Amino acid sequence: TYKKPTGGIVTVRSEMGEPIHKIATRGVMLWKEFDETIFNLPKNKLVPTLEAKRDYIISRLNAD
Repeated sequence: TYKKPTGGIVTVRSEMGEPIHKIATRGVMLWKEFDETIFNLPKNKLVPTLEAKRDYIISRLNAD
């Protein structure tokens, strides 16, 4: 559950960085995708990454 949705459940980090066991829904799968590609990034890389992705982020948030 750290790598991929195993039997319909998957691990996503909390606000604080604590692992939580959530159903691998589109919403939670978005969450896990953002943990890998956004929330891990350092604060000197975060904001220039968001503005670069702005389109893709808004389409997923609105959709999923």
